[PDB]
Amino acid sequence: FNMKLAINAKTITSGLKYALATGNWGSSRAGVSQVLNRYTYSS
Amino acid sequence: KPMVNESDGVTHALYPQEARLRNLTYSSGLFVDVKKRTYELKYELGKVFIGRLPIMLRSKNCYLSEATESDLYKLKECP
Amino acid sequence: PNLNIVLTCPECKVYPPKIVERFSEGDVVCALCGLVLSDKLVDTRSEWRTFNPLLDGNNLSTRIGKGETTDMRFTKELNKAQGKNVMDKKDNEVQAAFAKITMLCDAAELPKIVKDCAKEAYKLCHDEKTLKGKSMESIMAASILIGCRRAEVARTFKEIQSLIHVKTKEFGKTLNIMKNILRGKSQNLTYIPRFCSHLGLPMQVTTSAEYTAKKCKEIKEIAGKSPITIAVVSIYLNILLFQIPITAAKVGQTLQVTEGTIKSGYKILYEHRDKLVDP
Amino acid sequence: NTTVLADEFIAHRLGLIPLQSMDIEQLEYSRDCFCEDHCDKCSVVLTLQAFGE
Amino acid sequence: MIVPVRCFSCGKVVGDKWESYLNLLQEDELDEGTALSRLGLKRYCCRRMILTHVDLIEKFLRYNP
Amino acid sequence: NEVFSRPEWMILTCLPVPPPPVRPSISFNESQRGEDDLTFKLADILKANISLETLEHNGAPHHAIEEAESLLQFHVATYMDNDIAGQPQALQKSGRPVKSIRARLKGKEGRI
Amino acid sequence: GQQYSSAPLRTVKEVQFGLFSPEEVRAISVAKIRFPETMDETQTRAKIGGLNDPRLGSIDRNLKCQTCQEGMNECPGHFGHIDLAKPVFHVGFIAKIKKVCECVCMHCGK
Amino acid sequence: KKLMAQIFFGPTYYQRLRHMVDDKIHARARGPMQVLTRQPVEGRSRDGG
Amino acid sequence: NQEDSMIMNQSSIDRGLFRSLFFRSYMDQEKKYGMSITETFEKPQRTNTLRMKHGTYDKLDDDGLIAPGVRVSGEDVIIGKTTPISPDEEELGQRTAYHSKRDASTPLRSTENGIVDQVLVTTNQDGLKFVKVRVRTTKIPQIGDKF
Amino acid sequence: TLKYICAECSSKLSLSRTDAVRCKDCGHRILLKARTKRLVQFEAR
Amino acid sequence: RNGPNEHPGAKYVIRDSGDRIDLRYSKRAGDIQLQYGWKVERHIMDNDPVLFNRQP
Ligand SMILES: [Zn+2]
Ligand SMILES: [Zn+2]
Ligand SMILES: [Zn+2]
Ligand SMILES: [Zn+2]
Ligand SMILES: [Zn+2]
Ligand SMILES: [Zn+2]
Repeated sequence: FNMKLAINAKTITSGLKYALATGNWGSSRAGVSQVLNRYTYSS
Repeated sequence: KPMVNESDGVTHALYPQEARLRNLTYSSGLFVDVKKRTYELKYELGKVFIGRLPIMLRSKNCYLSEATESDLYKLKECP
Repeated sequence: PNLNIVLTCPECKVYPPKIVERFSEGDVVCALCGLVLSDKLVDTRSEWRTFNPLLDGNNLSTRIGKGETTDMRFTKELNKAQGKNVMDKKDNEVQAAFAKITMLCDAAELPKIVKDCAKEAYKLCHDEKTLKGKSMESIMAASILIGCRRAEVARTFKEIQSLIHVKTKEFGKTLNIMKNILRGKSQNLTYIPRFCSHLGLPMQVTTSAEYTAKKCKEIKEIAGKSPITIAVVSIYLNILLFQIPITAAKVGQTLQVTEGTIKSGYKILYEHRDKLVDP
Repeated sequence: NTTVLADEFIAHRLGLIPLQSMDIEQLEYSRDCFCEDHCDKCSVVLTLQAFGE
Repeated sequence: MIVPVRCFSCGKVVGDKWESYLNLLQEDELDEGTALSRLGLKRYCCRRMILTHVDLIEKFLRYNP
Repeated sequence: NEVFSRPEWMILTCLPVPPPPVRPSISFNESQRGEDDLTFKLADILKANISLETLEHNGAPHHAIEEAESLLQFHVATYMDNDIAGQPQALQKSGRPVKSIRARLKGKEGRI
Repeated sequence: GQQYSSAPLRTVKEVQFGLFSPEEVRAISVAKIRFPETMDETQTRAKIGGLNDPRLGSIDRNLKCQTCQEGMNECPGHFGHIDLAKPVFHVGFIAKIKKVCECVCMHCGK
Repeated sequence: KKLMAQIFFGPTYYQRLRHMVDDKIHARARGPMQVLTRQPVEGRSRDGG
Repeated sequence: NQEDSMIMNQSSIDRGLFRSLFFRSYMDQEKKYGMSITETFEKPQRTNTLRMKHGTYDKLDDDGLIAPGVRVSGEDVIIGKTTPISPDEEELGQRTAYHSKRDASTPLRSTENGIVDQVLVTTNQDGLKFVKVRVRTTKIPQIGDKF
Repeated sequence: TLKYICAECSSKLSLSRTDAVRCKDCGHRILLKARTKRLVQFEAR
Repeated sequence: RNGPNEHPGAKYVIRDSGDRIDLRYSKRAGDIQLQYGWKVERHIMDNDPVLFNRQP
């Protein structure tokens, strides 16, 4: 019984990092994450 | 409080600025307590990493949610 | 028959092809003589912009699943069946070791690079009557240390051994024979940063430890026979150079060496500190 | 240039710095200088030594 | 940023008025209309420029270089 | 029309294979040489050809016999229409669907 | 310009559609494609008998397209065929197949 | 001369915009074709047609 | 003026009216496949490298790079990258002399120009070195521009 | 050996090849390209 | 001779032999002797007709 094999950390970190990186949200949804728009302050 | 595992192996705090230019990810890790146990059946005979969580900037978990305006310059982050 | 084309000027025939390439308008022109040779030069760059064959080689297959216009039966048949065509390939034992090291290189955070080499070498041999089993593990243990030992990173055997129990001996041969495998299929400092990396130290003690480690090896004091020992005593004596709290009691329980060699390492280095004064 | 300004942004404004120009006719034009592109006949050369001390 | 050298339309003297402009304010507790006036800017295309400059560079200088 | 249109031929017997130009090899840095969804949909169907071959060459479990045929007849359908109603959307390695041939012609930005 | 050719030039006037006698599909096809392994397993040019073999149309402007010669800009592609152990429905016709059978006796076939 | 009618006149805040011309100009005479239909490629940065 | 156009003081332009900066940045990284394939930042040459871009390199340093502040126009190769070529593998014509290495360098946009601003060097997340170049150019208002 | 700089000490490292990505007087971790002492003629047109 | 560069110039001279020359990268050959039948890609000049559209 070893712990590090027992829990694959990537399961979460890879999940979010991806699901941020594209608004794909599962699929089942998109258009939720964008690059920020740094044109001018008000933008 | 957010950091990076560099390839060599070293780990260290990371500042939002360096994240942008190292194409890094502004995350902080997670830790939970594990109670591994046994029963034999009616009777019973540390801290664990579970992932990296990106953090909204200017949140309590971000270094900046306190930092001074002057230091923001030393942090190279527009106030 | 070689079914080739050599590109060549018809109005020069002067030489092996001395031309230039007009991508942005799609032609090759006889650089010397001025005549176009070919035309409609297709995109060779925007081609890839859209999107393990060094390992997997030539075979093809796919990852697939259930749809929106579907029911759980077709989900279930393509769950069971897309397990039925994996026995055509031993590559279950090819793919899974990947998936094994895939899980594993992750679990100890290893970068993409260590994995790929530690994958790549796993393609290299993957088997021999010489290996003949060998636990399918101590090989994979060795299958990564080689990649690490090749990814410019270096780990002790105790280390991956304290990632995977392998009893280290059949492994040690397995690694030995694995090395001699790639020998035919054709550096103790690296640890020090990560060592102090957990020790929360600053680089000077590390750097100083390097020249200490540098000086000890060259002169005499063949130093260590398992010289990660002397890598450590370097740390400790280089924090014996410092006033900062690094009790060998802390060092041993955190670098995993009984402080006896720390004393002894430092001992010959309490004698060899004299010629260990660069600053 | 250490400064925070983009170079020509300086060099731009270095354009618009009025200069003494009484004896301007005793200076002839750049184009009309056979000189090696400037000389005491055609132009004036200024330089600068600014330091953040 | 820095106090444009002379105005887009008129072109009268600004790369001097700038800090003179200021001392007026702090020291003289002095209104703008009065200020630019005793700065000698009687037209107003100029009475645009300095009135609505933004001296940003006093931000960049904060940064360590 | 017996000369051109035979109900005999309404059911696919031998498949032609459109040579590379239809389904070209996208070919980058000596390594980054990808291929089109069609490429796979041959190989898979090539595989689903040869497996169900042997299952009928060797052996006859006589219900799995049905299976690779339902399977084969499934792929060739997808290969010719990925968006089919009341079926799985047979996806690609990348998770996204397969650019089946009909999709090359579907609508705005089809060939036509 | 494209390389000369002597076949007299004409322009289409009729287009007759229709389906293949599978016989024809073989009758033309220069290739029987066999091994899903795509290109030369030794990671050189191309896998013969396989999913793009040099008997078919050729690539990289450096191949020559075994049958019809060099020019990528001239090889119009040459067809492979594959034979099917089990006959398979052609999707596009199922509605008419289901339409068909109702018109025919399933025993006579008339 | 005088202008036989009188003009509106003042300052007014103006914004500039990304859409500079030098980003919007291009012309193509036998550029590079596609891979697939050997048609002129698309894309302005790419010498599109 | 007509149809929403405008007449601009050609003079005021000369006083920086509406002028603006513009900052393109460029990206690259050298990545390996079995390390037997190894991308490498360096200066490539028409003496030993194959498939080499038509513009100039000589603004390239020996480390495959360019000092900031150097002027560049379009079609000036910015970062010198090179990729392993196997002799036996390809045989594209001219290979019989080089057998060294392939070019996959990233030039400046053929259409843009200006002054290198800011060259940095880091390893990526996963230890592979990778370089960003920032381009600066000034933008005066011209006839087309949208106001 | 080529003069590069770090964004935490601003010291002309002026190092060469085969060296760990680091700087002096601060463990800092990024470096720049340090513009050329070669002149650059100007068209200030 | 004006080359591809000054405006009233040309880029491509076509030989009747299905044969095309770029006028730059042939300046080494300099001035050629043209002939009838040969085609020439001048730049557009005045009073050519051109077709001129705004989508949609
Ligand atoms: Zn020639
Ligand atoms: Zn002169
Ligand atoms: Zn004014
Ligand atoms: Zn062909
Ligand atoms: Zn009947
Ligand atoms: Zn520093």
